[PDB]
Amino acid sequence: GPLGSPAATTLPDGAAAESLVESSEVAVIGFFKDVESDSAKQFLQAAEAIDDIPFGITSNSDVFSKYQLDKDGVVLFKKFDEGRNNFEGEVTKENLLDFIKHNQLPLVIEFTEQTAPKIFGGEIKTHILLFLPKSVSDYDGKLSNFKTAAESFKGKILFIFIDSDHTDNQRILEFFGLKKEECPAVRLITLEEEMTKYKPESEELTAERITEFCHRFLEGKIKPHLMS
Repeated sequence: GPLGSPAATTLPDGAAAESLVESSEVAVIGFFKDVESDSAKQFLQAAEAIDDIPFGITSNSDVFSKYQLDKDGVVLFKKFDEGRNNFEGEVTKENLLDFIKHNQLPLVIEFTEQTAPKIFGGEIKTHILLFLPKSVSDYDGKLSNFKTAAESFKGKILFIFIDSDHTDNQRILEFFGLKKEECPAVRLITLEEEMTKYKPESEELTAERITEFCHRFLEGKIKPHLMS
């Protein structure tokens, strides 16, 4: 019965490393000298618990040199964005699963049929939504600005963008109770103790608008919900 293989892929060389990657858009590798330690085992049980993103491991000296390292440590590989995210230090199955799932996705994500489910999850997090009309033409510019702002608040909030989709996004508009007056705007969403949405108001500048919203929130401001 040709079937059944470890969720974690260990490559004693770079060549084997790239192989596992090509077999998966995004993958995370961990450097462990003595996998015999209870830590290493915990990391394994975790990688298996979640098959969302394949995990790999390495302990060869040749590998560390390639990445300019001389000590253990795990790092996540991604197509875009950072590409590599070295874990702080604490090796935990639960804490690792979160970092992986939270790092498995880009700093920003466009609203789409696939994004709908990807959002429902996250597990209590703060993310802002930006409504963009066409999006085309300003992709490079907007992206460059988004990344900058995202990196500044990386690990605290994720900036998402929504495509006007005046056609397929019809249902979405209904939920927000918006019609004809369906013009560009910025909306922020929070997650922790409840599911509350934030609607825009004043008109400033692209980044200044989004960055201004976050600041207000972290400034210990009041809850949005509606207008008083």
